[PDB]
Amino acid sequence: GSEGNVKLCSLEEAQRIWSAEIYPIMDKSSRTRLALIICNEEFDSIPRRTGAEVDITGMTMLLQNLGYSVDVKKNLTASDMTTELEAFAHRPEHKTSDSTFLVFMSHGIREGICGKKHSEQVPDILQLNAIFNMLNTKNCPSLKDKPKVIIIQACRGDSPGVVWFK
Amino acid sequence: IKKAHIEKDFIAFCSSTPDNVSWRHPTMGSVFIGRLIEHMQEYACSCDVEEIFRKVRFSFEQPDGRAQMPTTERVTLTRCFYLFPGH
Ligand SMILES: O=C(O)C[C@@H](CO)NC(=O)[C@@H]1CC[C@@H]2CCCC[C@H](NC(=O)c3nccc4ccccc34)C(=O)N21
Repeated sequence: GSEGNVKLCSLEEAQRIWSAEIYPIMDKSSRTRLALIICNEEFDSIPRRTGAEVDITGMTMLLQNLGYSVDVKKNLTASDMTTELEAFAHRPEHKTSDSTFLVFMSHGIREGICGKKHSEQVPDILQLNAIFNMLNTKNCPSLKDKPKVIIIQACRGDSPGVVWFK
Repeated sequence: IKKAHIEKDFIAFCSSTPDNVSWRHPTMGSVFIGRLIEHMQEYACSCDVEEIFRKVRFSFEQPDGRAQMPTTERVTLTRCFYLFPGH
Protein backbone atom coordinates (compact mmCIF):
# COMPACT_ATOMS: atom_id res chain seq x y z
CA GLY A 1 0.00 0.00 0.00
CA SER A 2 0.94 3.64 0.77
CA GLU A 3 4.48 4.40 2.14
CA GLY A 4 3.17 6.33 5.20
CA ASN A 5 5.94 9.02 5.18
CA VAL A 6 4.32 11.91 7.17
CA LYS A 7 5.53 15.56 6.79
CA LEU A 8 7.21 16.38 10.15
CA CYS A 9 6.45 19.41 12.38
CA SER A 10 9.37 21.75 13.26
CA LEU A 11 10.18 23.12 16.79
CA GLU A 12 9.71 26.65 15.28
CA GLU A 13 6.07 25.64 14.46
CA ALA A 14 5.57 23.65 17.75
CA GLN A 15 6.37 26.65 20.04
CA ARG A 16 4.22 28.97 17.81
CA ILE A 17 0.98 27.14 18.87
CA TRP A 18 1.50 27.86 22.63
CA SER A 19 -2.48 27.06 24.97
CA ALA A 20 -4.82 25.61 27.65
CA GLU A 21 -7.15 24.46 24.77
CA ILE A 22 -4.63 21.82 23.45
CA TYR A 23 -4.49 18.16 24.68
CA PRO A 24 -1.28 17.36 26.66
CA ILE A 25 1.52 15.33 24.96
CA MET A 26 3.94 12.97 26.79
CA ASP A 27 7.76 12.77 26.28
CA LYS A 28 8.85 10.32 23.49
CA SER A 29 11.53 8.75 25.79
CA SER A 30 8.91 7.06 28.07
CA ARG A 31 5.42 7.23 26.38
CA THR A 32 3.74 3.92 25.33
CA ARG A 33 1.09 4.66 22.59
CA LEU A 34 -1.37 1.94 21.38
CA ALA A 35 -3.26 1.61 18.05
CA LEU A 36 -5.61 -1.35 17.26
CA ILE A 37 -6.69 -2.60 13.79
CA ILE A 38 -9.57 -5.09 13.15
CA CYS A 39 -10.22 -6.26 9.55
CA ASN A 40 -12.65 -8.84 8.12
CA GLU A 41 -11.79 -10.01 4.55
CA GLU A 42 -13.00 -13.67 4.39
CA PHE A 43 -16.77 -14.22 4.93
CA ASP A 44 -19.11 -17.28 4.83
CA SER A 45 -22.32 -15.66 3.41
CA ILE A 46 -21.55 -12.19 1.86
CA PRO A 47 -18.69 -11.70 -0.75
CA ARG A 48 -14.94 -11.40 0.05
CA ARG A 49 -13.38 -7.89 0.41
CA THR A 50 -10.65 -8.15 -2.30
CA GLY A 51 -7.83 -5.59 -1.84
CA ALA A 52 -8.26 -5.26 1.96
CA GLU A 53 -4.55 -6.12 2.60
CA VAL A 54 -3.53 -2.88 0.77
CA ASP A 55 -5.55 -0.78 3.31
CA ILE A 56 -3.94 -2.73 6.21
CA THR A 57 -0.41 -1.86 4.84
CA GLY A 58 -1.36 1.86 4.66
CA MET A 59 -2.85 2.40 8.17
CA THR A 60 -0.40 0.00 9.99
CA MET A 61 2.50 2.10 8.58
CA LEU A 62 0.90 5.61 8.97
CA LEU A 63 -0.01 5.06 12.68
CA GLN A 64 3.53 3.64 13.30
CA ASN A 65 4.94 6.88 11.73
CA LEU A 66 2.96 8.75 14.47
CA GLY A 67 4.70 6.87 17.36
CA TYR A 68 1.91 4.29 17.94
CA SER A 69 2.40 0.51 18.53
CA VAL A 70 0.09 -1.27 16.01
CA ASP A 71 -1.83 -4.55 16.62
CA VAL A 72 -3.66 -6.21 13.65
CA LYS A 73 -6.53 -8.74 14.29
CA LYS A 74 -8.01 -10.38 11.12
CA ASN A 75 -11.36 -12.27 10.54
CA LEU A 76 -13.41 -11.97 13.78
CA THR A 77 -17.08 -12.43 14.84
CA ALA A 78 -19.12 -9.73 16.74
CA SER A 79 -18.56 -11.67 20.04
CA ASP A 80 -14.80 -12.04 19.21
CA MET A 81 -14.63 -8.25 18.50
CA THR A 82 -16.24 -7.52 21.96
CA THR A 83 -13.57 -9.66 23.78
CA GLU A 84 -10.64 -7.99 21.86
CA LEU A 85 -12.06 -4.48 22.64
CA GLU A 86 -12.22 -5.33 26.41
CA ALA A 87 -8.66 -6.82 26.25
CA PHE A 88 -7.25 -3.64 24.55
CA ALA A 89 -8.71 -1.28 27.24
CA HIS A 90 -7.54 -3.60 30.11
CA ARG A 91 -3.90 -3.10 28.92
CA PRO A 92 -1.83 -1.11 31.50
CA GLU A 93 0.27 0.45 28.67
CA HIS A 94 -2.55 3.10 28.31
CA LYS A 95 -1.49 4.61 31.73
CA THR A 96 1.75 6.03 30.19
CA SER A 97 -0.05 7.11 26.97
CA ASP A 98 -1.52 10.44 25.78
CA SER A 99 -3.79 9.13 22.95
CA THR A 100 -5.22 6.05 21.10
CA PHE A 101 -6.54 5.13 17.60
CA LEU A 102 -8.99 2.36 16.51
CA VAL A 103 -9.80 1.26 12.88
CA PHE A 104 -12.70 -1.02 11.84
CA MET A 105 -12.60 -2.41 8.25
CA SER A 106 -15.53 -4.75 7.48
CA HIS A 107 -19.11 -4.61 6.08
CA GLY A 108 -22.03 -2.69 7.55
CA ILE A 109 -25.66 -1.54 7.68
CA ARG A 110 -27.58 1.19 9.63
CA GLU A 111 -27.31 -0.84 12.91
CA GLY A 112 -23.52 -1.49 12.94
CA ILE A 113 -20.48 -3.58 11.85
CA CYS A 114 -20.90 -7.21 10.56
CA GLY A 115 -18.87 -10.19 11.80
CA LYS A 116 -17.58 -13.20 9.79
CA LYS A 117 -20.69 -15.30 10.78
CA HIS A 118 -23.29 -12.63 9.72
CA SER A 119 -26.29 -13.51 7.47
CA GLU A 120 -29.83 -12.10 6.75
CA GLN A 121 -31.47 -14.92 8.85
CA VAL A 122 -28.92 -15.17 11.76
CA PRO A 123 -27.08 -11.78 12.10
CA ASP A 124 -23.77 -10.87 13.85
CA ILE A 125 -24.09 -7.01 14.23
CA LEU A 126 -21.85 -4.89 16.52
CA GLN A 127 -23.44 -1.50 17.44
CA LEU A 128 -21.34 1.73 17.53
CA ASN A 129 -22.82 2.46 21.05
CA ALA A 130 -21.29 -0.84 22.40
CA ILE A 131 -17.83 0.47 21.25
CA PHE A 132 -18.38 3.86 23.04
CA ASN A 133 -19.62 2.09 26.20
CA MET A 134 -16.49 -0.16 26.36
CA LEU A 135 -14.07 2.79 25.76
CA ASN A 136 -15.68 5.26 28.25
CA THR A 137 -14.33 6.35 31.70
CA LYS A 138 -16.46 3.65 33.50
CA ASN A 139 -14.96 0.63 31.61
CA CYS A 140 -11.61 2.26 30.64
CA PRO A 141 -10.22 4.37 33.57
CA SER A 142 -6.68 4.55 32.01
CA LEU A 143 -7.85 6.82 29.12
CA LYS A 144 -9.47 9.57 31.33
CA ASP A 145 -9.18 13.15 29.82
CA LYS A 146 -7.39 11.70 26.69
CA PRO A 147 -8.35 11.81 22.96
CA LYS A 148 -9.92 8.54 21.62
CA VAL A 149 -10.30 8.56 17.74
CA ILE A 150 -12.39 5.86 15.94
CA ILE A 151 -12.16 5.23 12.12
CA ILE A 152 -14.89 3.18 10.33
CA GLN A 153 -14.56 1.76 6.76
CA ALA A 154 -17.87 -0.06 6.02
CA CYS A 155 -21.27 0.48 4.29
CA ARG A 156 -24.15 2.31 6.06
CA GLY A 157 -26.98 0.86 3.90
CA ASP A 158 -27.78 -0.10 0.27
CA SER A 159 -28.64 3.26 -1.49
CA PRO A 160 -26.03 4.93 -3.84
CA GLY A 161 -26.35 8.23 -1.90
CA VAL A 162 -27.01 10.37 -4.99
CA VAL A 163 -29.96 12.48 -6.34
CA TRP A 164 -30.25 14.03 -9.88
CA PHE A 165 -30.39 17.82 -10.55
CA LYS A 166 -31.02 20.40 -13.35
CA ILE B 1 -14.19 10.70 45.98
CA LYS B 2 -14.84 13.01 42.98
CA LYS B 3 -17.37 12.75 40.09
CA ALA B 4 -16.44 12.86 36.35
CA HIS B 5 -18.23 12.75 32.91
CA ILE B 6 -18.94 9.13 31.78
CA GLU B 7 -18.37 10.02 28.02
CA LYS B 8 -15.81 12.75 27.03
CA ASP B 9 -12.87 13.40 24.57
CA PHE B 10 -14.14 11.05 21.80
CA ILE B 11 -14.37 11.42 17.94
CA ALA B 12 -15.67 9.02 15.29
CA PHE B 13 -15.07 9.32 11.51
CA CYS B 14 -17.00 7.16 8.99
CA SER B 15 -16.41 6.46 5.24
CA SER B 16 -20.01 7.35 4.08
CA THR B 17 -23.34 8.96 5.26
CA PRO B 18 -26.18 6.89 6.95
CA ASP B 19 -28.32 4.62 4.66
CA ASN B 20 -25.63 4.94 1.87
CA VAL B 21 -22.69 2.78 0.56
CA SER B 22 -18.86 3.26 0.70
CA TRP B 23 -16.68 2.55 -2.39
CA ARG B 24 -13.71 0.10 -2.22
CA HIS B 25 -11.27 -0.59 -5.12
CA PRO B 26 -10.50 -4.34 -5.73
CA THR B 27 -6.73 -3.74 -6.37
CA MET B 28 -6.02 -0.13 -5.18
CA GLY B 29 -8.07 -0.18 -1.94
CA SER B 30 -10.85 1.86 -0.23
CA VAL B 31 -11.10 5.45 -1.59
CA PHE B 32 -11.79 6.82 1.95
CA ILE B 33 -8.79 5.12 3.74
CA GLY B 34 -6.45 6.17 0.88
CA ARG B 35 -7.59 9.83 1.08
CA LEU B 36 -7.32 9.82 4.91
CA ILE B 37 -3.62 8.72 4.40
CA GLU B 38 -3.00 11.56 1.81
CA HIS B 39 -4.37 14.22 4.23
CA MET B 40 -2.86 12.88 7.51
CA GLN B 41 0.70 12.88 6.00
CA GLU B 42 0.55 16.53 4.75
CA TYR B 43 -1.60 18.23 7.43
CA ALA B 44 -0.58 16.47 10.74
CA CYS B 45 2.12 19.17 11.27
CA SER B 46 -0.18 22.27 11.02
CA CYS B 47 -3.80 21.00 11.34
CA ASP B 48 -5.65 19.10 14.10
CA VAL B 49 -7.88 15.97 13.62
CA GLU B 50 -11.12 18.12 13.37
CA GLU B 51 -9.38 20.49 10.85
CA ILE B 52 -7.98 17.44 8.87
CA PHE B 53 -11.27 15.42 8.74
CA ARG B 54 -13.06 18.59 7.48
CA LYS B 55 -10.55 18.83 4.53
CA VAL B 56 -11.10 15.05 3.84
CA ARG B 57 -14.88 15.64 3.32
CA PHE B 58 -14.09 18.53 0.85
CA SER B 59 -12.16 16.21 -1.57
CA PHE B 60 -15.36 14.08 -1.84
CA GLU B 61 -17.61 17.17 -2.61
CA GLN B 62 -17.58 16.42 -6.41
CA PRO B 63 -19.73 13.32 -7.29
CA ASP B 64 -18.84 11.57 -10.61
CA GLY B 65 -19.97 7.96 -11.21
CA ARG B 66 -19.42 6.74 -7.62
CA ALA B 67 -20.40 9.13 -4.77
CA GLN B 68 -19.54 8.96 -1.03
CA MET B 69 -19.62 11.57 1.79
CA PRO B 70 -17.62 10.93 5.02
CA THR B 71 -19.25 11.96 8.33
CA THR B 72 -18.05 12.97 11.81
CA GLU B 73 -20.25 11.65 14.67
CA ARG B 74 -20.47 11.50 18.54
CA VAL B 75 -17.85 14.26 19.17
CA THR B 76 -17.11 15.06 22.85
CA LEU B 77 -13.65 16.71 22.24
CA THR B 78 -13.26 19.78 24.50
CA ARG B 79 -9.73 20.67 23.19
CA CYS B 80 -7.62 20.64 19.96
CA PHE B 81 -5.93 17.30 19.27
CA TYR B 82 -2.65 18.28 17.57
CA LEU B 83 -0.47 15.24 16.63
CA PHE B 84 2.95 17.08 16.37
CA PRO B 85 4.83 14.64 14.00
CA GLY B 86 8.50 14.10 14.91
CA HIS B 87 8.20 14.96 18.63
O1 LIG C 1 -15.84 -3.11 1.97
C1 LIG C 1 -16.32 -2.01 2.32
O2 LIG C 1 -16.22 -1.51 3.46
C2 LIG C 1 -17.11 -1.19 1.27
C3 LIG C 1 -18.38 -1.94 0.85
C4 LIG C 1 -19.55 -1.73 1.87
O3 LIG C 1 -20.43 -2.82 1.85
N1 LIG C 1 -18.81 -1.41 -0.47
C5 LIG C 1 -19.15 -2.22 -1.53
O4 LIG C 1 -19.15 -3.46 -1.49
C6 LIG C 1 -19.55 -1.48 -2.83
C7 LIG C 1 -21.07 -1.45 -3.09
C8 LIG C 1 -21.35 -2.39 -4.27
C9 LIG C 1 -19.98 -2.90 -4.80
C10 LIG C 1 -19.93 -4.46 -4.63
C11 LIG C 1 -18.81 -5.18 -5.43
C12 LIG C 1 -17.41 -5.08 -4.75
C13 LIG C 1 -16.40 -4.07 -5.38
C14 LIG C 1 -16.92 -2.61 -5.61
N2 LIG C 1 -15.87 -1.71 -6.16
C15 LIG C 1 -16.17 -0.73 -7.11
O5 LIG C 1 -17.16 -0.75 -7.86
C16 LIG C 1 -15.18 0.43 -7.17
N3 LIG C 1 -15.01 1.08 -6.00
C17 LIG C 1 -14.16 2.19 -5.97
C18 LIG C 1 -13.48 2.66 -7.08
C19 LIG C 1 -13.64 1.98 -8.33
C20 LIG C 1 -12.97 2.45 -9.51
C21 LIG C 1 -13.16 1.80 -10.72
C22 LIG C 1 -14.02 0.66 -10.81
C23 LIG C 1 -14.68 0.18 -9.69
C24 LIG C 1 -14.51 0.83 -8.41
C25 LIG C 1 -17.53 -2.02 -4.31
O6 LIG C 1 -16.78 -1.45 -3.50
N4 LIG C 1 -18.94 -2.13 -4.03
